[PDB]
Amino acid sequence: MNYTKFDVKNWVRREHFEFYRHRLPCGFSLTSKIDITTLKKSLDDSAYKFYPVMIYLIAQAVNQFDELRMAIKDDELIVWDSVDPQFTVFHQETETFSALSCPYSSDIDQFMVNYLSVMERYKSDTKLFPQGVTPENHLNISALPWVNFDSFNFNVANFTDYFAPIITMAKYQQEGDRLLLPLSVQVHHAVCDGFHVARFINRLQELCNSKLK
Amino acid sequence: MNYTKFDVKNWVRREHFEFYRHRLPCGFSLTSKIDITTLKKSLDDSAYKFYPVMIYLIAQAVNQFDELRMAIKDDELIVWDSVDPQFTVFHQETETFSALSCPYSSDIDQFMVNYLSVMERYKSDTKLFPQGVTPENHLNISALPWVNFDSFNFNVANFTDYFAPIITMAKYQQEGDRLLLPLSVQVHHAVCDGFHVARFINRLQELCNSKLK
Amino acid sequence: MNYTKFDVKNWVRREHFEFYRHRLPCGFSLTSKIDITTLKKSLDDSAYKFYPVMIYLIAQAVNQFDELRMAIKDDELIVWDSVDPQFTVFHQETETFSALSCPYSSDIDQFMVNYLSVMERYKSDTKLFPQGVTPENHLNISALPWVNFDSFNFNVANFTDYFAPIITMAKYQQEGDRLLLPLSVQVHHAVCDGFHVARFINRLQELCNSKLK
Ligand SMILES: O=C(N[C@H](CO)[C@H](O)c1ccc([N+](=O)[O-])cc1)C(Cl)Cl
Ligand SMILES: O=C(N[C@H](CO)[C@H](O)c1ccc([N+](=O)[O-])cc1)C(Cl)Cl
Ligand SMILES: O=C(N[C@H](CO)[C@H](O)c1ccc([N+](=O)[O-])cc1)C(Cl)Cl
Ligand SMILES: [Co+2]
Ligand SMILES: [Co+2]
Ligand SMILES: [Co+2]
Ligand SMILES: [Co+2]
Ligand SMILES: [Co+2]
Ligand SMILES: [Co+2]
Repeated sequence: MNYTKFDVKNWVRREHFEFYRHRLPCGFSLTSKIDITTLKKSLDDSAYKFYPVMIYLIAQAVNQFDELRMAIKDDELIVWDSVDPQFTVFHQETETFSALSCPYSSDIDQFMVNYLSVMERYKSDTKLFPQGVTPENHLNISALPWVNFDSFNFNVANFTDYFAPIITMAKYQQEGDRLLLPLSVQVHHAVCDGFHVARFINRLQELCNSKLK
Repeated sequence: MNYTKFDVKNWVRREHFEFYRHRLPCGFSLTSKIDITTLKKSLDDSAYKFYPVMIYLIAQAVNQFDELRMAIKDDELIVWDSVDPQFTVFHQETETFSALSCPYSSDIDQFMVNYLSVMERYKSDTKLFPQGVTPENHLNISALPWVNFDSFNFNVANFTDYFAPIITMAKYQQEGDRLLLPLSVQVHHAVCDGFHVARFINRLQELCNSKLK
Repeated sequence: MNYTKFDVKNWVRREHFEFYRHRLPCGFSLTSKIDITTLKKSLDDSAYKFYPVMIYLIAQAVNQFDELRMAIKDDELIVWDSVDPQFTVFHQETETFSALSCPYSSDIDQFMVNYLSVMERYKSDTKLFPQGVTPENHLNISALPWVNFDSFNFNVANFTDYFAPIITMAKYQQEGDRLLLPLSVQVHHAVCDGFHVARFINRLQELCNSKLK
């Protein structure tokens, strides 16, 4: 299979996992600003577009840390070998959105081909899920390109055992010499502590500051 | 009546509405900064005060978009022809607040008269709801003038079917050449997507940048 | 005992207390930036370290306002004479955290001795609660020193009657001439209004701007 059953009995976080899963169930969200000044220049020197690149980079960073790819399957804790991005697409015509997913690839060029191909095929489909069921091994990404925000939070009436991270980006803005992008990350505390979120964000910032290929 | 039953069967969002109402019930909040540099000058050239003007402008913008005036009445989805602001008033003497409402009017001067008249009559009343029941066709506005914030979120134990937007403003602050006001908007995802919130905020920013009358 | 039963029948907030406790149960969070430019200089001129000092100052400010030290005990509303900080400690070795508490003292030097002594004794203990049960009269403080944030919120599946404030700080950052620290405060609306939170934050800012001793 594409997942491994995680060894909960010998995990250093086993007490935290039961505590935040069942004793005091909770998740948290944080919004931080990533510096995309360097990424903007890399983009300027290429034919890639902003949204797909951010999807790629967020998926790449998630795909590096196990704690962001956990799930309960058959009542057991597993880690997906890899997760694919599920992202939102806006339809100008109806002013509604759809969620699509495409296979992740560590090759940026192959990722771009997967993306354009899904986009090609469902750009006109207004169902909420044009592809049908969401793949179990997913991460959620969404964008609000029309407004800048300093904070974002989802208030969900039930999030029991749902461990996939939720990432939302706003419109970026010029903050003196820098171009900053607000990014909100929302996770379940059973699998992620503040350290793990900070580590994901720091790694995404480094990827934004590195060559695309 | 002062509302119309909305046509859910032919709505482009009908799948989203059932999905966020019953399958995955959720709302979200976002905080963004509005530039009130121009409004401050308009205020300086007038006798209007800041709080009542912001109430007016927020109500005016809500009153322009249907998705911000939805409600369930008799198990059906309706749109109010118009909504009146319900806002908080602080009592210095007891250090407690009350919530009041007054009729909205597209005439700023008539709005100011409605406001001062409600204020006149209940400035000393410390009940939480001095007027008695809140009008069904309302929007909630509150202000925290004592502190600036970058984020605000309400954690509500039950928000089933409550679709009126919740707007909270903080103390404004000087951010170089500009005067910025933090404004938090919290909505139910069954009736509002990120696009609709961004559109409300963009429209409020334009109103702040326009003549009062 | 170390608490007093509060007089609910004659409280100016009695209607608000029942309303937010049982009619519309809710809490809120806000994140604001404290200016720690002066505190940094006081720290520079001393041997105290940042984390313990912030713990001290947050506890000192909480200990001044009754509404931040409320609890339900034996079905009655009480006010603790004083509360002790419960704070998080990160273990680099396992990349996990523990929560510890130590007695509050209005003498900064005695507080530092209590802190170092608890730290000495449990620095290697990876249990979530090395000391065993959390003291009932507590406040929660946590820190995310690895990342700066503009917002933070806990999404808790059940917060019935839990009135102790939750305070989270991020990594501080230089914002022109100032050093700012993001601080998130999350409270239950039955005991705290926006005014009370703003008053706590304003008082903490003054303490940060004053001599340590
Ligand atoms: O609602 C969805 N996505 C939103 C898009 O803004 C977000 O990414 C999200 C995902 C899961 C979620 N949850 O599970 O509570 C809430 C929001 C997909 Cl399920 Cl369609
Ligand atoms: O509590 C109220 N208002 C607060 C004021 O800060 C806010 O505007 C609000 C409104 C509704 C709400 N809700 O329905 O969950 C929560 C907060 C009115 Cl009901 Cl009194
Ligand atoms: O979880 C805890 N603390 C976190 C630390 O980030 C936070 O301070 C907190 C405290 C209580 C809480 N609650 O009661 O819902 C949630 C988070 C202590 Cl119970 Cl271990
Ligand atoms: Co259990
Ligand atoms: Co791998
Ligand atoms: Co249904
Ligand atoms: Co109209
Ligand atoms: Co009751
Ligand atoms: Co005292």
